[PDB]
Amino acid sequence: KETAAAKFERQHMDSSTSAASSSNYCNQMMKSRNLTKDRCKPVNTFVHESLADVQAVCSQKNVACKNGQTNCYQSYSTMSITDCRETGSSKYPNCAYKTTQANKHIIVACEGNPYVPVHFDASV
Repeated sequence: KETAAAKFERQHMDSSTSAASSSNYCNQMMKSRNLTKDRCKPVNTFVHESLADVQAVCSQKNVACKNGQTNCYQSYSTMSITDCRETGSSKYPNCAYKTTQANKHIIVACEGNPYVPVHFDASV
């Protein structure tokens, strides 16, 4: 089955662009990454950084996750991200999203050996 680490890459990483380039970014990416196959995922964030820089967050500032777990880490630097949020016209299978650009610190949960991101917790 797909590993948690691979699922994080598929759901959250987009090293191929520096920022969202149009209002359609989320619509296209949510579909292409298979995030709308079974239902419209309501929210998602994409990170426009190298994979190595995001993996490195697991060695940065340890913080509590939103749900209280203690395997979360906050990046020391801000990163280029895109927030995708379902719009009012979204209706499966025609899932529709608003694209918002941001530059924020990321918080991820890490697991494993090698110890890598498996969950995107928040941006701050």
